[PDB]
Amino acid sequence: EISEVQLVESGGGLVQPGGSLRLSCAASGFYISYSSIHWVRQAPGKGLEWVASISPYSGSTYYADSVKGRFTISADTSKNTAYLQMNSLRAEDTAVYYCARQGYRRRSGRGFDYWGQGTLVTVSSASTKGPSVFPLAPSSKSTSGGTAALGCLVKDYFPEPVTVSWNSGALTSGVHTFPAVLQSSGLYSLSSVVTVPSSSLGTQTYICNVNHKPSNTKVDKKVEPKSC
Amino acid sequence: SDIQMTQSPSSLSASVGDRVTITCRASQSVSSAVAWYQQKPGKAPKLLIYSASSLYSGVPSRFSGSRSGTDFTLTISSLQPEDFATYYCQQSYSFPSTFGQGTKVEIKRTVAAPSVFIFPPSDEQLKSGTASVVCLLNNFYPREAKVQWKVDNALQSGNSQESVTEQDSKDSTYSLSSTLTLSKADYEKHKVYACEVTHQGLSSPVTKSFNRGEC
RNA sequence: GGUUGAAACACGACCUGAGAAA
Repeated sequence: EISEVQLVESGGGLVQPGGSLRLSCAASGFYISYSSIHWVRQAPGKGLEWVASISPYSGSTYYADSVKGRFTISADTSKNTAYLQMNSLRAEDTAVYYCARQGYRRRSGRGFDYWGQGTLVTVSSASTKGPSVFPLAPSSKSTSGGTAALGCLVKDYFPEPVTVSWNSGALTSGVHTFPAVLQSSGLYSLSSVVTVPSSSLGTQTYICNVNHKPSNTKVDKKVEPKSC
Repeated sequence: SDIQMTQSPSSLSASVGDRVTITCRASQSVSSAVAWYQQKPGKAPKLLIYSASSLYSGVPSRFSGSRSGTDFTLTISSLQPEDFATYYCQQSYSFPSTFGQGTKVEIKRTVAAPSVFIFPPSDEQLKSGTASVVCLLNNFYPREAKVQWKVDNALQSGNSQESVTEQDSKDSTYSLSSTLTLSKADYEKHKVYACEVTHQGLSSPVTKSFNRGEC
């Protein structure tokens, strides 16, 4: 097989203020002992902020002032995994956290050449809530730009994220899944829509597949024209 | 006094095939220890350039970087439609590492008028006491658009929210949703619900409407 | 400042130069 460089993160999620969390960054395709590993985070609507790093051979560690004394970076070479242990969490620590490999000096200088997928840490006292899913019904009488449109409204969920597919992933053309919006209740909502041929309504079935892992919610909703 | 990286412009909009440049000035010397990244929203950044002017293996050759003193430049020689992203510079001359504030790159294209659809709330949702009315504006350009809600011909205020997709990776368009939230009691009190859309692709504003309970 | 040891420190080899905290 081809060996691919990969960083797989885990351990993020919802945590109460003042609480603790440990993030993991499991590496494959290279031995972490011989690389510097970094953590970088991105708060909602903000840029990238460097958080911490650990050096090869020495295991020397470095921290941003914003986390010094509260966060600890480490590496277990016997598991090829790096960690970010976070204590005394504040709302300001809410962010997507990424682990990154600093590349090999002669090939990449100090650039970070591979990154984990990100894990979302939400510092809040609010409770997990699964969404309700409602149809956005289409009509052969409601055509614009040469198509009909239908969709699913995903409402009152917490924390992020939710994902939506259509017909178990078989329908992707014309699908638009909008970014989540925070409502005044403190819960999120989003819609997912698709444009389809008007001739197809009644000949074709459209099911939206909604996933909200924090609540273990998996919901399929059939969307059909109303009998009217 | 941490080293600051000052990026410019804050955003830019350029057409496919255009030459685009983005700059980043370090507040003091960082030697050549500057990297450039491309980031799609909510995704990991991708390394483009390292040590100010070296192209990371596998990155397309339209990307390049250069240094003049404390000023660093990223150039895209011929913009491609998937190149929309926020681009960041980073210094790793000393700890702590610092990043520029990002430059948002949008793909400029011709005007495209939106297709408009209105959706009444479902009977299922009404049973729980709230009504959501949805207006969809599909596959339009540029991003700027106005959505006005009217209930029995009365302009609505303060009770709607909008969300927009990122640009289509093939033809560079956006889509937009506007959701009007009403109590069930307020929804049942009125008959005509309308979404009015103004956008430079449309000669005249487009209104989509329905009558509550009337199919 | 640059090359280089899987290597910013620690543990090593070098180049430019009066000196790489230049």
